Amino acid sequence: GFKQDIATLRGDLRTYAQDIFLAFLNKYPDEKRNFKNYVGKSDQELKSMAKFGDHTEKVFNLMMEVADRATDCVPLASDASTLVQMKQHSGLTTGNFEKLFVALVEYMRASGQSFDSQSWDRFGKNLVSALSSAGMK
Ligand code: HEM
Ligand SMILES: Oc1ccc(Br)cc1Br
Repeated sequence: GFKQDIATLRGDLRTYAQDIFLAFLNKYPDEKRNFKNYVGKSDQELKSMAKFGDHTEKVFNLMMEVADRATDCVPLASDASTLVQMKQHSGLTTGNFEKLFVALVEYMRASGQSFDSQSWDRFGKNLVSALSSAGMK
């Protein structure tokens, strides 16, 4: 289930972070315009950039922290607020986050591992609602 998934993901955090972020950019290429440092670079090029490894690790680590603090896939309002107020998130809307979770859920279903993809879908939906309540457009 959801808690075990956090353990699986945290166990190989960088690899899963890179794979999910790439699944997201592959599914939604226009989203890459938010990441100027990664434009025009192949997957192997990105995986060779310490900047890409560091960014994806730290993003995914915070996502696992938020997931771990949730109760039955309902995140803390304060975690949503952190995400809304981050300067690096200026201009984004709930749609960007919904697309991330669409790609995340799709990745999990295609992986062949036993992720609880329905719980991650619900966690994403609850997090998006929390992001809107905390003021995200
Ligand atoms: C649960 C979802 C998310 C979490 C937990 C999260 C967390 C973070 C964290 C911790 C950072 C700082 C990482 C660093 O040091 O570079 C960051 C930066 C950033 N995030 Fe998010 N993020 C999420 C979703 C998104 C989405 C959906 C987008 C846009 C599609 C986005 C766009 C960005 C950008 C543009 C930066 C700055 C990149 C940079 O400075 O190099 N994030 N995010
Ligand atoms: O910028 C990102 C890095 C890692 C992940 Br997983 C998702 C996003 Br959006």
